[PDB]
Amino acid sequence: PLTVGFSQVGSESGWRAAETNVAKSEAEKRGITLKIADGQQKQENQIKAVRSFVAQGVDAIFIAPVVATGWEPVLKEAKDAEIPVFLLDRSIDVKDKSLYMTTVTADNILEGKLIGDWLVKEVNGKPCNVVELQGTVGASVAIDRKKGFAEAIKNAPNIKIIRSQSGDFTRSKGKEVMESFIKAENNGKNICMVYAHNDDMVIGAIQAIKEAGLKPGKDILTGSIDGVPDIYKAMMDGEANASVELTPNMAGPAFDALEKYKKDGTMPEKLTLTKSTLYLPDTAKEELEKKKNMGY
Ligand SMILES: OC[C@@H](O)[C@@H]1O[C@@H](O)C(O)[C@H]1O
Repeated sequence: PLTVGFSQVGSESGWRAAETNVAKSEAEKRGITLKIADGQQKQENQIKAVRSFVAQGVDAIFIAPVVATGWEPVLKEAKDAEIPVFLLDRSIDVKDKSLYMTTVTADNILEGKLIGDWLVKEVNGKPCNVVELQGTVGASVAIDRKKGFAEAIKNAPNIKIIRSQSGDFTRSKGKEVMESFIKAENNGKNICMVYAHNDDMVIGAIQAIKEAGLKPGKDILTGSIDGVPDIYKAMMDGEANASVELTPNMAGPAFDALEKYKKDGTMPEKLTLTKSTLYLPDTAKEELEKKKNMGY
């Protein structure tokens, strides 16, 4: 029997809730005992959880690292204990890449690029002021999604990012920050598009846009990432424009790699990429139907 300790970031978004659900169902069908620690969005809580898993002598540790920095000490402890570590859905910045087995993740630069490329085509040379709702400060995915979008719009100077602040990857903070952007930009009239690093923040933004008396999806376009059910519902109501799907099944490939490793010492590739796909309202109904069956 295998026991895996998973240090989870928390439950800040519908996507992460689905990731947790899928981690559980994946573990269950594989006969793996999965212990999930909830970090409540704090790195030090995650480090404490990892230390507990090491002390307990679990067979493997999964970590969704809330931010990219500060993991060397605890990863050295896990390595000294000979407990393999698998990173899910965010990445870390360490010199010693042998401190973990693999990172299962999307290409988050690509995710940002997909939204940026879409926007360039959508506005077709016309002026477009963008407001950006970033993810958690220091999260690899926020850094990368910012970069991908920025690079995609570079040759379209008609597009300008005029506001950018973290919305903590939550609906509530996304709404709060969007409200501040709207008030700072002529009741939202000087805003063409909101780019949110996740769907949840943009769903909060959609509320703020409506409450300001504007039409989300028309007066202010939306581009975001995850493909949570509620973004497709928003698309079907005409209130959201573009979203990049992110599989909630980050745990599956990690379990695959773990099982192979425990069976005969087969090491995984250092980067295990999941597939990213842009979805627009024309496929929203079909994608929404695929979702209650994807962990949501
Ligand atoms: O890999 C994705 C990731 O780490 C992000 O965390 C969640 O907040 C969320 O919705 C999201 O896209």
